[PDB]
Amino acid sequence: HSKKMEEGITVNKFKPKTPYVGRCLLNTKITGDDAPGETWHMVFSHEGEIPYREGQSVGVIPDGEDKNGKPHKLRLYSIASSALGDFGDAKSVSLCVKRLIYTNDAGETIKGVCSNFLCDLKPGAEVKLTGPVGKEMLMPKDPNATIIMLGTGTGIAPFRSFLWKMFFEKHDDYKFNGLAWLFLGVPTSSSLLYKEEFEKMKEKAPDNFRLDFAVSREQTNEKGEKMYIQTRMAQYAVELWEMLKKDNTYVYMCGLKGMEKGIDDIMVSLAAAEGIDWIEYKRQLKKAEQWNVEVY
Ligand SMILES: Cc1cc2nc3c(=O)[nH]c(=O)nc-3n(C[C@H](O)[C@H](O)[C@H](O)COP(=O)(O)OP(=O)(O)OC[C@H]3O[C@@H](n4cnc5c(N)ncnc54)[C@H](O)[C@@H]3O)c2cc1C
Ligand SMILES: Nc1ncnc2c1ncn2[C@@H]1O[C@H](COP(=O)(O)O)[C@@H](O)[C@H]1OP(=O)(O)O
Repeated sequence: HSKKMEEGITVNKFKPKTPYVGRCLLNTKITGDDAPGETWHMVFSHEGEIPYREGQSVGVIPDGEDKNGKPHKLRLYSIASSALGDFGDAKSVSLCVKRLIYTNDAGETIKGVCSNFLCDLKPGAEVKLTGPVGKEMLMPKDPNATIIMLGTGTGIAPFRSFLWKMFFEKHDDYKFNGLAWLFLGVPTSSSLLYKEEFEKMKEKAPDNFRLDFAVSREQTNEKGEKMYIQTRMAQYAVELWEMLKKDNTYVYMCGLKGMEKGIDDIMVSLAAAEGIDWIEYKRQLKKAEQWNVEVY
């Protein structure tokens, strides 16, 4: 029945009342000092106890108590590593995390709880994890699919997961031969997450992988508009629209809630030109498992 790799997935092997306790192996800042905000890539040991698949998330329970002396609520993070992991042994899990800093009502600076807990982690520290969680972002079973990936910021995470599996790994029962097209919206060049990895992939499979960046604060279109992901998509409108009409095309979107509207804004217009109501067409795609969304 499913078009996605849903068979034999694990879900919530570990729960908040009984998390798995893993350890921090590495924690590196992957954005430049220039960047507006910090994003870190961190890898934890799970010794094979968390049997996740590409596209799933884990929950993290930050250490400490809430204001009622209870344990903090879990926060969800998409896994940024493939099932084998960054070390190829299936015993680690990686996260891509933005440090959340804001000012409250009184002008006071407030640090987000889990994000600052995670970005401050030192190798050797323990971390409580739950999950795995999710079925929405699982990859398509079809190894010849056209997979379009639209992410903003940390929303690159699940796509890194997919792409490692597709392009950096050898699998007995899976060999990707379709077309993968990643669009990634970030603010600055010092914020182009995992670009070096994607450039290696592109070199390996030039015919199977397309890559486009939308560097919001550095790029403008012709009208001098800010290069958001939707802005960059428009430049390929005809192409993308054609792709959307095929049954073997799967769209995945991950990142800021905001991107979702912007993209709908472009599609409404593209479709209307062909006499199609985007709202119904999108509903049909969602039902056919071709339009997959995880924004937050
Ligand atoms: C499915 C899923 C996957 C996700 N994947 C990831 C991922 O891979 N990487 C990642 O970094 N995050 C991801 N997130 C977000 C993550 O779950 C946390 O929400 C994020 O790290 C912030 O949590 P925190 O505990 O640091 O902040 P909290 O202490 O929970 O602070 C959050 C609160 O900050 C406030 N806030 C935020 N900005 C402002 C502002 N400008 N002004 C006033 N208040 C503000 C709001 O009250 C908000 O609810 C994901 C979320 C979901 C649901
Ligand atoms: N509504 C939106 N639609 C598309 N991209 C967005 C939207 N809001 C913010 N962005 C961009 O998403 C990226 C988020 O990455 P990061 O977490 O590193 O900041 C940035 O380039 C940010 O642009 P900007 O901040 O210049 O408005």
